[PDB]
Amino acid sequence: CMDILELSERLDLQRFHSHTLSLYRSVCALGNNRVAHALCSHVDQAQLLHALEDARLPGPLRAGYYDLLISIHLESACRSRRSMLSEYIVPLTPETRAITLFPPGRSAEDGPRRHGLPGVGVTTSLRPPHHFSPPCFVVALPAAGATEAPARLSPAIPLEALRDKALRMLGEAVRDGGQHARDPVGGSVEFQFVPVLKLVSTLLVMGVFSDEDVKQILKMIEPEVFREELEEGLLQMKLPESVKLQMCHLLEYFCDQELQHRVESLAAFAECYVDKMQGNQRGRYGLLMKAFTMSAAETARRTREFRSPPQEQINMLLHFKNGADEEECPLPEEIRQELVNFHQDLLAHCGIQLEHKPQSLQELVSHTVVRWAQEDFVQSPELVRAMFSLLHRQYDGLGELLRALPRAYTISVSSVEDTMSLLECLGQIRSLLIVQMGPQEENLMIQSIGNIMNNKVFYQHPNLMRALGMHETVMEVMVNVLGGGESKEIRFPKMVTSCCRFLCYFCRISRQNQRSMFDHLSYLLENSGIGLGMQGSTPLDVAAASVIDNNELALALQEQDLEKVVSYLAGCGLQSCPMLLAKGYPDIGWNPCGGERYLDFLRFAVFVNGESVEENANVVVRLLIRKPECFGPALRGEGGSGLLAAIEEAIRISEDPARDGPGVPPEENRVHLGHAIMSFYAALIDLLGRCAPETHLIQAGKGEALRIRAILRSLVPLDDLVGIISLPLQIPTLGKDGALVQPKMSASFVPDHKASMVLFLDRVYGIENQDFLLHVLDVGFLPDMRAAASLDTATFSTTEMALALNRYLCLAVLPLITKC
Amino acid sequence: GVQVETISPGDGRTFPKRGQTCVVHYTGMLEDGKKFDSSRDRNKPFKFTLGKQEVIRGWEEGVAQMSVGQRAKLIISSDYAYGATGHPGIIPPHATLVFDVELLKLE
Amino acid sequence: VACFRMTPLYNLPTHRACNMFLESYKASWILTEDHSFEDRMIDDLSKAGEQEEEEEEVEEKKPDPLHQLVLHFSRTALTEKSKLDEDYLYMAYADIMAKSCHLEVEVSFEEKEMEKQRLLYQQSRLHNRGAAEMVLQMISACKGETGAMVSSTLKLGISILNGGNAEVQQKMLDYLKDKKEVGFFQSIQALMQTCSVLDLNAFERQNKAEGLGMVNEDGTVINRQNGEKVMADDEFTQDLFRFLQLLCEGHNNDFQNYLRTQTGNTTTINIIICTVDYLLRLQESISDFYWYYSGKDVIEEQGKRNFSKAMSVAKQVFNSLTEYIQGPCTGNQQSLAHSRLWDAVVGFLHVFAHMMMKLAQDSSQIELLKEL
Amino acid sequence: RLVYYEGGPVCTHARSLWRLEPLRISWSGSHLRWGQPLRIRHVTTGRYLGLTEDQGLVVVDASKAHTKATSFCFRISKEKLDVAPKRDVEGMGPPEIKYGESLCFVQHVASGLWLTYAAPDPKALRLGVLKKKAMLHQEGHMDDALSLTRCQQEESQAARMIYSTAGLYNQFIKGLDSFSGKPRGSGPPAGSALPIEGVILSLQDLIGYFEPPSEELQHEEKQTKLRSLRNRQSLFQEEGMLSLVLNCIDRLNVYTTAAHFAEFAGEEAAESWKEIVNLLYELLASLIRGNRTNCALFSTNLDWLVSKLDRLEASSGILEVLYCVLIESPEVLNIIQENHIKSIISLLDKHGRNHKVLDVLCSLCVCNGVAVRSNQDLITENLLPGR
Repeated sequence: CMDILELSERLDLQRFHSHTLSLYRSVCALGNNRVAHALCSHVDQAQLLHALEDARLPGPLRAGYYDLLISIHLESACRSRRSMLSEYIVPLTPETRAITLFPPGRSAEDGPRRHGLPGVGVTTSLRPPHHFSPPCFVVALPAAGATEAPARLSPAIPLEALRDKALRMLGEAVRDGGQHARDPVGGSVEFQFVPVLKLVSTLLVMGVFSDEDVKQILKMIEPEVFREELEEGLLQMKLPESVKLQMCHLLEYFCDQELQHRVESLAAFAECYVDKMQGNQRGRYGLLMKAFTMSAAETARRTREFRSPPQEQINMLLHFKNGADEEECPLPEEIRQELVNFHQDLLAHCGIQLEHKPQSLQELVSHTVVRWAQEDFVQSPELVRAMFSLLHRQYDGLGELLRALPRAYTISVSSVEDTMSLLECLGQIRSLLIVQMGPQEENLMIQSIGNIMNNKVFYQHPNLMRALGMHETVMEVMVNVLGGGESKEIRFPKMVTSCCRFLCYFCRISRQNQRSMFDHLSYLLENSGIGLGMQGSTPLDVAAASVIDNNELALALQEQDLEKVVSYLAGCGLQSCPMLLAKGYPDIGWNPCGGERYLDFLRFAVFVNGESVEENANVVVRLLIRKPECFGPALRGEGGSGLLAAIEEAIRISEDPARDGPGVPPEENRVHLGHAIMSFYAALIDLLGRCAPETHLIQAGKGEALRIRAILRSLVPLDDLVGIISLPLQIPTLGKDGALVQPKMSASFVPDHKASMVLFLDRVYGIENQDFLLHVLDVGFLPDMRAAASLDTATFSTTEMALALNRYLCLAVLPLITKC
Repeated sequence: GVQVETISPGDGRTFPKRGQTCVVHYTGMLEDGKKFDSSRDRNKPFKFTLGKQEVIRGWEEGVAQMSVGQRAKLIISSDYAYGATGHPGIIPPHATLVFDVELLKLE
Repeated sequence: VACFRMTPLYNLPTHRACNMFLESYKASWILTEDHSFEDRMIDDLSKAGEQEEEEEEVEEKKPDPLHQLVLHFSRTALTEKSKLDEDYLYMAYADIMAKSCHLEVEVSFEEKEMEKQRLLYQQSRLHNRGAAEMVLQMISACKGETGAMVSSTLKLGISILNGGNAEVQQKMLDYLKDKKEVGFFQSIQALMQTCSVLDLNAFERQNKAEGLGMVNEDGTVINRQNGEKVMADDEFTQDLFRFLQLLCEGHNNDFQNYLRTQTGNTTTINIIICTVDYLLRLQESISDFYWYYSGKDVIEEQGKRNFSKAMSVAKQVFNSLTEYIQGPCTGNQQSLAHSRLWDAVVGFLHVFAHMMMKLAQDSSQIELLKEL
Repeated sequence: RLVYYEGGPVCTHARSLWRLEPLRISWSGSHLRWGQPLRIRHVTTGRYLGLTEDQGLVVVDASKAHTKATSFCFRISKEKLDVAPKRDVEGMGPPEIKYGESLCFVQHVASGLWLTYAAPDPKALRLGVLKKKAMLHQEGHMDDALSLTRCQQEESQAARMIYSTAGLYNQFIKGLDSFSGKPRGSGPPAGSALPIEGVILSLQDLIGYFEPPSEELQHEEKQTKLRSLRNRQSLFQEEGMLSLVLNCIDRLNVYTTAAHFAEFAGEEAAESWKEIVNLLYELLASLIRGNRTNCALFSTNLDWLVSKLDRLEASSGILEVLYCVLIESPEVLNIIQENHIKSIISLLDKHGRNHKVLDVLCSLCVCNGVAVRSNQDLITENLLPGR
């Protein structure tokens, strides 16, 4: 062994060891807390702190060890906190109530001219705490199975001592820079300053510094501007460009703190003001009710306000900025004046309301940035971007608050615990955005989604969820997993299914959630090209949920999305399923399963709330006829056998093995080709029937409606529908010494297939002739009704076929007979 | 396994009992002398409760054998240590461990 | 029923009331507040410092802060990339630069002259620091994709070209002829092709959506309050054609010829013919709208608004063509003569002939008739 | 050998580039005129568009490209105006045909047939391909006219370089295969002579050609140079020069050392074996460096690269190739395996403390701000605990 300080002259060893530190950082990078714990055994806390304080260390090794400390102990917590820091969930507590824009004083009417010290004082925005684990290597290893144990926490290091050492080191660096010695720590001013500033910025963002520490940091940055009640601050020290970049990071943190303070002050004021407004409105309503109809017109005039929704009531009560009379805005003047005064205070704080010394953070940042740009032609593009972002914020503080407010949200004290749990789960999900999906990551994602869906705040505050962007994060993770190596197959089907189920529930929760997910329909349809590998929820299911039973969104649907889905359906009708071919299924020449999925989406697109959407239905019908392969080989013009012949051939396929399955049941007894073909044709007939025009349009005699009905009748003959409706169904029977012989629903002709035929017959052809009604009753309906009645015994009443027959009758047949 | 060799004597009277919290200062080395863990580096004594299976079997038995105020060397075979699985990234598979353990106090 | 039911604001949870108040206050008090900082910021950034301190012997002096900002954005635009990432900083600073050029009883001749000189000075502040080249580079880098970035770039270009700025025209033409890059005109052509026209299907969908009456309260959810589906990008279309017009304003013969034929480039795009093609598309859309409304006795308010938007876009396109050919540019005249302009003119004549009669027969459409 | 109408990204590739060659030698660079006979040469393959009785419209070798088979002309219209005579002149002549604007019908002079597209291929939708076979027909179609588009000097130079380099390297591969399995013993190498000098010079020229731009350069011109380099890398890869380099490397790798090579090729040939293999690896690195499309090709044959890390003749070059691939392609990172990681660590063990191996491991750990936990864990498990 040698002294590590010999690496100042042993340059090859120095380079190799610095790259070794880089490799340590890489192996623990981006949230690998297990590897960080492992590295704690190779570079212990004593070594890290000694290297931090060592002044003889070569610059590369000094920077490497500072970065290694940050990577092992602080990087994950800093990243999670930084992700959380852009949102303002303000609980309505006494601490929030006490928050004011300007500190109590008398310097000026619009609050004292002097701001409070940035980053100092009470802040109530919700931020989940930091979680660390001791680095011990004598504990018993988790006996639990692999990937089932909880995610590892980052190794712990004493944060109080670390922050004290960081502050002392920054002070010493400032003093040395003032002294202008010829042997800077690390061999250069950059190597002396940049690591210390990186550590200080990391600790600041994690928020471990106390108020006194923040005051010391502010004094080091600028002794005079941040004087409370070295003679030269860091900002005037003639530093390199990288040091200036670290300074820009510090200033960015403090500007973010000022913006957060503004948001919290606005929320605190809003609580009191809405309280006052609600009390005043209650009093006004009481007085109006006590009034004994002085005038009916006046009473209706006044009561319209209470008839209006609360948001409109708020808008009306606040619409007095430019002045209004008591008739327009009932709000009293003594209450209007409070809002006017607060608006003046907010403008003054943002600087929008109006020496060679700055005297404020905004002025200091503006002056510093402009002075740097005037003094030098800055060469670092990152530095230039940082300076000009800071300058823009300083000049447009009000626009900054305007853009930040969409991410602000107030909650009651009772929801704080659940919101914190939800925030922790969302932090885990967000952390999963920067790592390739694996088994452990999939388990963590599924657990986080489950916890979020169990959280009650998820249901009560859909606006909060949308502001947090939970749906976008989940969708991004799902799409990453899907896109990664999509060619071979879909990996982590459980993860994809969990994400899709979560997104469907998100759509169902609220109508604004549905619109927000609808905005991403093209993205979902783009990524839904590959499916059926999950066997559960899919991005196509998410897309359907984003439009289901919403007339506004259905009308907002795009012809381009419709053509994309129709092209997917055409591809399915032309090509076989590679997954089935790999599993060993016979090659039938097309893909009924995917075809059925796309047909289901189209059905939800065209049918809304029990009525056909003409705009979507006409487009879909035109696309389908323009690509005839979407109808399947049976409805093919040149050599199509026909719908009835196709269904009969599918029944034969189902009866015959080696034509229905691989014939060399992990999931729903694999897939059966005969049932798949029947299901595809049933879905197509159902979609066409739902595309059929409405009776009122037909009576009005719209040419478009009549033409569409004629096209549908051309596509599907009536005799084929009657034949399919007449096809016999397998009925449970008792045999083999009382054994129950039951048909396999997932591999046979079922009443759900006849339900689609009945729907098409009712909507397109209709029943208007008594002879036809009697004929269809005699051939198709009565036998099925008799079978359902006969299955009403104690043995067969609850069988799958019996229940399916009951559903078929009650949803398709009996309503039709009632109508006729 | 576990073999205990005294380095400095304890009081010789008080020994850890089941359910008692032992506070220790330890340094861990592989059988070939490579150090992999040490509580003295973190400057914080390590506390564990006997009978809760919080530590490896070799530790559980050796510290029980030790006495308050005693310094000892524990040689722990693989089976009493992390064994075949090891501690990925720290301890190789089938590794004998050597620990220098001082039992500071019992609580 | 719903009207009979009371929904008072005072019978609301405090946190819900707070969120509603924050939304309303943002909408009505903060957003409406007007703060003009663009001129002050641009003046501060343009001012240099201590020129007397370094007295750089070389005439080439270091860029001042505004120059450095423009250079940074030019570097971003020139970086080799597949697509131009949306950049809020660039969009904000482009908006600030565009607003710095204001273009502000009969006004006196001295007042008008002073306004012109002030606008010229404000535009020189920018185009003496590479703003014209930055605008061209950003348009080229957009690679024909519509969005906020290209919208901001076009608005900045219009701001620095307003009034037919000959110096800016010369700088842009010199830069284009020096770089000899086909990306700029490829992007322009792609944007023009993506520009939209009147859509009767979208109009019918919007009508049905508006007619539909939701059940819940207006405050709770949207209440059919959605952006226009018919000619939603009309502002961008007008900006694009205004930029193209401003390139040729003042009978700039060199730019008029360049817009038709880029001699030095490997491939050329005829922007005159591209403009004619868009005009033909718009004319066909307007004819479809007229045929839709021909049977109806009166044109409703939404139809009137859509007609007005289409007519404004058509007016801008016609002005751009006039700017292309005036001076005259004989090459552009011949190109237009051989183009499909005549069919568009025939369709427009038919639409004018019938719409004039229809709108004259009624008095509530006087403004629409005047616009036509 | 067949000609197609294709509309994908092939419009920027080298296989769609043609050269117009008037039948005269003097003033062959003059303005092209309507009805002037000419040949149409495919630049990258060196074959001429022509008509063969057995197969119809094809591209034939220069040996078979006689005037009757390979003479075409451009016509303004399909009318029967060929009766009009045409006489050559000494000079550039009158400008007649314009790039882009002019619409030209291609007519085979000897037969009078028109260049058109064959009838739509059956089951075209099931194919999923828009490629249309071209043919020579008596009538043709109304949209047979073609538009002549200029190509950049860089593109044309790259196409010609591809033609020459493909010829040279195919000759080299054939030479190696000539004596692949025949030991000379004591005597002549027992094969065809190898173009050693030509291969060496060509490799050096191509390395200089693909040399990346210098860092001291200004941003704008550096970006232009980077764009040009990416385009040329893509052109060569699309024409398949990367596969040719890989084949040459395989044939040379079959031999373990220069003496083993000399046992089959002779001492004189073996004097350049190490130089040629090193140059080949350098060229491969230059071809793929900074190009995600080229680097992603190794996601299918990563073992081909990793298994060669321990070869002592070109260790630095092979490591550089691996470094480029791992820096650029996340797909390779996803398909990395424990045996690959162990091979790289074995490189560390057997070649010494080289920081480039550590850089390779870092690139394995992280790429484009996304971490690969499997790679991180494998490196940690197989590198650290040994100490």
